Formats: sequence, structure tokens, C-alpha cells
Amino acid sequence: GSHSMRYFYTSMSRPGRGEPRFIAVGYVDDTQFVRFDSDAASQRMEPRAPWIEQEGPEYWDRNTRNVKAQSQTDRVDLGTLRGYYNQSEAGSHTIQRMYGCDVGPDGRFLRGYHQYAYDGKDYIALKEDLRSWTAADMAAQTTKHKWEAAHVAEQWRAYLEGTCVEWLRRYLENGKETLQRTDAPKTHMTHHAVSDHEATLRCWALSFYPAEITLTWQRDGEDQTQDTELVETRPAGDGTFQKWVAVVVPSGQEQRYTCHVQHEGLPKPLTLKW
Amino acid sequence: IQRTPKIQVYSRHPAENGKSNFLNCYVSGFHPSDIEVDLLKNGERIEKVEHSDLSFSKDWSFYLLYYTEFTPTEKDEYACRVNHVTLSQPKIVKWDRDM
Amino acid sequence: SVYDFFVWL
Repeated sequence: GSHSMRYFYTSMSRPGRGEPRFIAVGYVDDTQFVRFDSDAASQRMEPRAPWIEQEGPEYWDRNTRNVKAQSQTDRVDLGTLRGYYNQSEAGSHTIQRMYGCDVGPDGRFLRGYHQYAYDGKDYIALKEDLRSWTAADMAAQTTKHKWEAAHVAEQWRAYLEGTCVEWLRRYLENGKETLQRTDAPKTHMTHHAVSDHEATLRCWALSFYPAEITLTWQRDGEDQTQDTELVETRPAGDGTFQKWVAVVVPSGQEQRYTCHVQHEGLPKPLTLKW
Repeated sequence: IQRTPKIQVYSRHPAENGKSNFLNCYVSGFHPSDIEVDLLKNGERIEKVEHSDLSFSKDWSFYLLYYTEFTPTEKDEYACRVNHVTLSQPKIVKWDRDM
Repeated sequence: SVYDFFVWL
């Protein structure tokens, strides 16, 4: 189907404790594949998925130099923002940048993204047409006019429609044995005595990829939401994901309830009974 | 703005006593990124805990997975302790193999 | 692969 590549940059100032910490992570779909940490000893962009390890020294030098340069220009941007918002030099602040691209099943460009945030709040973003900017306030509007005059959007569009897409296709092909595979959820149920009058049925979905999944309960075929609890999807720590949904039922009525699991890796949805 | 962390404590694989596993503490939805997360065994800090690389979600809030290999038993209690600027005191969430 | 041009706020 469709795929995405995303890079997430974070700089965190720490006045009195040296230079800001910069971190970069890169993802393809729900799989992290690179990382950079300015506090780490390596000072290198590093592989975090096996299929990226085959890239040669040129790839690693270039990616390292580029994110290293970002850590350095981020320090300038932090100073600029502090001036824009008239903030003292004593406080700690954060800048975040997200960018990347989506392609369809045919590997062709679908859309591009570039957004920036200061202290967790939107600052500036490239519109979806990749030709103009939207600014969240007047400080950001200052950046917008500057980037308009300098035709910054054109540089981003060239990257997002060209370079970004070309690398994403390459990663998809090189990592196809995993990136283009689905791991269907492994499902089971547990039963827990709440009181003498009630019990909890918990329906589990484990070891699945990608993260997208839907877990629901039915009671004699009727959708149930009351007395249900659905936890947020969480990483197993091995590249796969976990989720569960539970329902409180009158003791003796367990048999009325069915758990339903929908996932990309399932040719048809699962129905689990206790 | 400031955002308080959501916390989930759980095992990588379903727990079976004596069987080698990983104890996970997933913290998400927080801002800023400075966060203290410790895994506890019987009320004491576990030594060597690793974590995933810091990343963030659509709303700019951060998320991290802290983890350690462990061998769960009937009686050993595990938990995750989290402190953050949004917290008046550290939040402690017990590990429940049922969840 | 990451972007490689220089732009400041």
C-alpha cells in the first residue's frame, strides 16, 4: 500500500549546562531506522534498522554532517526565537522540526510535509501545496516573509518531491522483507473476577505491525462501549506493537461477548470468544 | 505549554514465572522532554535501564520507551516511577501481568 | 536521507 518517511528533529537548550542537546530520528512508516544524539560519544548518525546498514560510508558521512550542521544552526534559531519572544537567557527552550513525504503503492509522490514548533507550540509550516507558508503568530510571520523573499519553499519542494521520495523508494525496496510485510496480531483472551457479581474479559492483540489496529466488543452482535476500556497502542520494544480492550460483564454472561480484531495483516477480521 | 506524561507498564511478552522477558515503561504525551523514569524491583531502582530514542507525535508531545530484561516470579514486584515538571510528586505505576 | 540546505529563522 502507501508509505511514509519522516524525520523528527529536537533541540533542547540548557543554559549553564553547555550547548543545547540535539536529537534526530528517522522513520519509514512505523519503523525507526536512524538516530543522532549530540550528547552521545559516536557523533555519528547511526543505524536503527538492519536494512539501512548496507548503506556505505558516503551515506553515513553525509547524513552525519547534515544533522550535525542542523544542531549548529538550531543554536542560532534558538537565539533568534528568544529575541522574538523577549525571553531571558536563563530559561530552557525547545525547537522541534518534522518533515518528510508520502508515496502511494506505485511509489509515486503523494504529499510532502515540513512543520516547526517552539516550546511545543506551532510556529511555522509549509502548506500542502509546498508553495507557501502558514505562520502561527507575528514572530513566525516575520520568518514567513523572510523565507518567501528567499524562495525557501522551492528548496523544500525540490527535496520533498525529489530526494525524499527517491530515498523512500530505495528504503522500501532494500527493507522489503520487513517494511512491506505485515505481522498479524496474535490474539487471546483473559478473564478476571472483579467481584462475585461481575468479571472482566480482556481481549489482547500482540506482536503486530504496522501499529494501526481496531479492537471492539460485541454483545450478541451489538456493539458495546459502556463498561469497556481500551488502552493506547504501545510498542513491545522489538518493532511490533500491543493493544488490549476489556469489558466488565455480569458473571454468567461471558458467552454473550465477542472481541473483534481488524488489522492489515488479517485477510479477514478475527472474532474471539471466551 | 506543558503536558503531563501518560504511563503504561507492561511486559514485551506475556508473563510466565521463571521465563526471561522485558519489563517496559512507555511514557508519552509529555512536554517538555526532560523526564525522569526509573524501573523498580521490590521498591529499589533497577541499575541498567535503556530507552528508545526521543521522538514526538503529531501534537509535538514526546514519547519514550524504557526497558530492561527481567525474569518475573510469583512474588517479585515491579513498577515504573516517573517524575516530570508537570508532576507535584513522582507517579508510580505498578506492573500488573494482567495488563 | 535528510535534507541538506541552510536556512535560518
